[PDB]
Amino acid sequence: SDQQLDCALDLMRRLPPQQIEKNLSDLIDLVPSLCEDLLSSVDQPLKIARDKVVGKDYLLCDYNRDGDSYRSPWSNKYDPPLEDGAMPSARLRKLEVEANNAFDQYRDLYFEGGVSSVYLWDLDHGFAGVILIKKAGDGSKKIKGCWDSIHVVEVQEKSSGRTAHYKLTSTVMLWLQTNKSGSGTMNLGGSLTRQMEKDETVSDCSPHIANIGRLVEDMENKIRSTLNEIYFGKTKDIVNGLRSVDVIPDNPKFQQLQRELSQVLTQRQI
Amino acid sequence: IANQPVVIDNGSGVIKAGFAGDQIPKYCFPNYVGRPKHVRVMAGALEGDIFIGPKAEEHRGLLSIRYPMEHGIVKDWNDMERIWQYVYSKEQLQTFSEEHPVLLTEAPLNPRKNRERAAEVFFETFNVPALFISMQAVLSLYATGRTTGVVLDSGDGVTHAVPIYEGFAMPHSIMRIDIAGRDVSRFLRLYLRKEGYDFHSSSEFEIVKAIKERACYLSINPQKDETLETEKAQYYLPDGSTIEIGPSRFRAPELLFRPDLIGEESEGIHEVLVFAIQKSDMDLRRTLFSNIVLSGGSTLFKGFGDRLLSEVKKLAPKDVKIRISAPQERLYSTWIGGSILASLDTFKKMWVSKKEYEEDGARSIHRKTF
Amino acid sequence: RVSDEEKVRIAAKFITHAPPGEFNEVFNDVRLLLNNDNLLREGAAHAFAQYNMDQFTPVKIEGYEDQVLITEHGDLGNSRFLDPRNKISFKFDHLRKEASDPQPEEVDGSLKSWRESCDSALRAYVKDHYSNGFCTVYAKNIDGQQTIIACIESHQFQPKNFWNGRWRSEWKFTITPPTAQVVGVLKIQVHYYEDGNVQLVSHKDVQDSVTVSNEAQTAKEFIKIIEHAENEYQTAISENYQTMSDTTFKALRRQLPVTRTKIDWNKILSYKIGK
Repeated sequence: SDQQLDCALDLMRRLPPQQIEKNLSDLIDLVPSLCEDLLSSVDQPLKIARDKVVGKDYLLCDYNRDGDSYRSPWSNKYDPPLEDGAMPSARLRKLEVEANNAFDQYRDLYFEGGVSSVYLWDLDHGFAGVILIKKAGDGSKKIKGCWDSIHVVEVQEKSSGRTAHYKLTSTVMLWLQTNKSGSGTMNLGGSLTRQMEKDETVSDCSPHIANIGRLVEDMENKIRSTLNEIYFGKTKDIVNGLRSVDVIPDNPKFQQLQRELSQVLTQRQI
Repeated sequence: IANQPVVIDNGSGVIKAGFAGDQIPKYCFPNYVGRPKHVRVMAGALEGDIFIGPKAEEHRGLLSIRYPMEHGIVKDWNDMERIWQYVYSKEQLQTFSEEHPVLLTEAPLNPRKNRERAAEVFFETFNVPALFISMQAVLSLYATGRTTGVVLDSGDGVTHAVPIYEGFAMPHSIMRIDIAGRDVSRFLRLYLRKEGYDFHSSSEFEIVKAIKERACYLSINPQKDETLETEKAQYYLPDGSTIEIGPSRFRAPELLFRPDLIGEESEGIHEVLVFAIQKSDMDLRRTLFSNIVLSGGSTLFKGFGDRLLSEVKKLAPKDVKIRISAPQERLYSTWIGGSILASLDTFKKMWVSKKEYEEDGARSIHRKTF
Repeated sequence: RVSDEEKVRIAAKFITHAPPGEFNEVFNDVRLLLNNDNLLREGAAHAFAQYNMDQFTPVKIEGYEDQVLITEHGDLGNSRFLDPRNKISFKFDHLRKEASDPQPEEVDGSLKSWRESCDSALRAYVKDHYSNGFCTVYAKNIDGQQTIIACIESHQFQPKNFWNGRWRSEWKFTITPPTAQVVGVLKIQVHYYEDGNVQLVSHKDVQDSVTVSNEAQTAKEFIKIIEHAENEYQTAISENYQTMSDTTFKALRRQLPVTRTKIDWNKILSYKIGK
C-alpha cells in the first residue's frame, strides 16, 4: 500500500489539475484506506471561507484548521465555534494581524483583486506561516483563468545575535483558459513548486514578517518567470516541431548547411 | 560576380566594418548621426551638416547626437541609410556597393518588418549583388573556434543568450531582453543627477558613456556594498572640472542583473543565461554549462564575470562544472566570425542573390536565414 | 467499503481521459492501485476500444509496411477495423501493442475509390506538415449520405524528457453535387512534467462548404483547406501564446507592480491610506 500511495500521487500528477477535487474524491472512493494520506499529500485548490462577524472572506488550509472548524484570521474565531481551539500566543496573534495587513497590501498591488489569507502557527523555536492567495480572471471574457498561492514558511529564530533561518516552500497552482482570435480555444494548467532557504539578521526597523515577505516577492518574480518559460519552452518546440510547414523546406537547407558546417568545421581548425 | 565580400556588423552603440579574411575590423565607429545645434555664421565652416564617425566624435559639442537604433530595432531609417552610405564612401571603405557581396548582422528574435526594410535598402538604394543576414552568437563561436556552447552577449542595445550544440542554433531556446549598455548609461546619468552633476544635452550624453566605460565596477555582494560607505573616487571630464562619482559607479551596472531598478520587468543577464540552458534538452545542458562565451562591451565591467559565476552557482543545480570563458577582443568577436564565415567557400550557397530577391521578394530572405 | 461496480467507474474516468504518452502507464497505475486485475482488466478493455478510437493512433499490422489509424469510421463492429488504403481487415488487440491476423476485404467501393485517390494525395501533404505522420481515410455510407473521413495524427513521446506532444485531426467530407458540406475538429495536446506540470490542451471546430469538380481538384482542394487551417491554428497556437499568454497571464498577476518598483516592506508596515 506504499506503492498505492506512490501510484495515487503519480496519477494526480498525470490527470488534469483542473479537476483535482473531483478526481481526488473518486481516488478516495477507490482507495478509502488512503483517505488520510491523500488529503495531506495531494495539493488541491484552496477553499473559500466567510467570516460573518467581520464580513470578510478568508481561505482554508490544514494548518489553520483545528478539527471541523477553521480559525478566521480577522476575528481569531473558528466556524463552527469550538470551545477550546488551538489559538496562537498573544504576541504571535499581534504579529499575525500585522502579517495579514502586510500581505493584504502585497496581493492588492500584484493582482489588484481576488482574496488572501495569512495564518501563523506557534512553535517553540520559531513562528511558521501560511500565505494563501486566490485571484480569478475576467469572467465576461472568453479567456478564463486564476492564480493560486500556497507559500508555507518556517522561521527558526536564533537565541543570540538576532538572526533567523527562513525555510520557504512555495506552490503555484495555475490554470489559464484561452478562447479567442477566431482560431480555436486552448486551456493550459500549471503546477510548479520551488524551495528557498536563507539566514537573515533581524532589524528593529523591519520586523521578521518583512524578511519573510522579501522571500515571497523574490520567489514570486522568479517562479512566475520560471513558469512562464516552462510554458513556452514546451508549447513552442513540441507543437511547432510536430506540425511545422517550414520544416520541409529548411530540412533541404539544413542538409546543405550540414555539408557547409562540415566544410566550416575543417576550416575553423586550420 | 564573386569579389571579396564586405562584413557590416550592425549595432546600436557601435558599428564595425571591413573586408573578409581579416584579423581585426579596420573600420570601427559609433552608430549615430550628429547634426549641428548652433547657427553657422562664419564662412568656411564644417560643410555637409550631417556628421558620422570620427568627425562627429571630434566635434561633439557642436552636434545634437541622436541614435537611429534602439534595442536592435532601427527607428530612423533615413539615418541608417546615411550611415551605410558613409561606410561605403571614400572616407571609410573606398569601395562601391555594386562590386562586393554583403554580410549583415542583427540581434535574434527581432521584428521581421525591419529585416525586410533592411534588405530593401541593400538591394534597391545600394545595388548589392548578394545579401546575407546572420546571428551574432553563431559568428562569435566561429571566431573562437568552438561549435558547442552558449553565447551570452551584451552590446548597447540587446542582451541575448543563444545556446548552440555542434552547429544547431536552437531558435526556441534563445532568450532576449531590451536591457543593455544604453539603459545602463541612461541609469548612470539619472544617478549622477541624484549625486548632483546633471547632464541633459546630447553631446554631453557621451561623457556619461565614457564615465561608465572607465569608472565602474560590479560588486560580488551588493547588500554588503550598500551597508558600507563608499570612498568617492574622482574623474576629470573633457573640460577640466573634477567630479566625485560616489556610490553611483557601482549601483549603475546593477541594472543588468536587477532590471527592476530602471522600472521595467525583465529577467536579467544571469537569469537569461540560466534560462537559455534550461530551455534546451536535458542531455545537452552540462555541455552548455561548460561552454559559456562572453561578448559585447557591457561585459567589460570589473568583476562582471565573477558576479555571473556566483549567480550561476546560486541558481543552477549543484555539483556541475561551470566555465564562463571569453576572448581577448570581446568588442570585435562577432565581426571576426563574420569575416571567417565570409571567407569560406560555402558562403556562396547561403546568400540571397539580387536576381533571387527580384523574383521572389521577402519570402526568399526569410527562408535562407532559417 | 466501496462497491466493486464503483471501483470500475472510477477506473473508467481516468482511462477514458488519460494523456496518451502515459495512458498505458495510467492503466498500469490503475491496475497497480487496485489489487485484483480481472475487475479492471475487463473494464479497461471496453474503455481502450472507445479510447484508442478517439486518439486516432495507428496500429502497425505486421506485413503492411505502413500505419493505419483507428477510429469510429474504421470500426466494422466485430472488433476488427478497416484499412482503406491497403484494403484489408485487421483485428486490433487493445491491451497488446500489435494488431495481427488480417482478412482480405472486397467491396464495390465506388464512393470509396474516388476518395482513395484524394487519400494518397493527402498523405504526401501530411508528410509535408510533420516529420513523422500517419493517416487513415475512411470510406463509409452514413444514413444514406456519402462521406470521406480523413484522419491525421502525430505521436512524439519520450520517457526521459518527461514531455509528450500529440496531434489528432478529424476531417469529414460529404459528397453532394454540386455543393458539398465539411465538418472537422482539430485537437492538440502537449504535457510537460518536470519539477511540476504544464499542459497544452486545444481544439478548433471548422464548418466549411466545398464544391466538387474533378478528382485532381477535390484531392488538392481539401488538403489546401487543411493546410491553411492547421498552419493558421499552429501560427495562432504558437504566436498568440508566446505573447498574449504572457500579457493575459500578466493581467491576472503582473511580473512587477503598477509602480514597476519592488514593493517596500518597510513602507507597507508604516504607511496609512484613505481619508
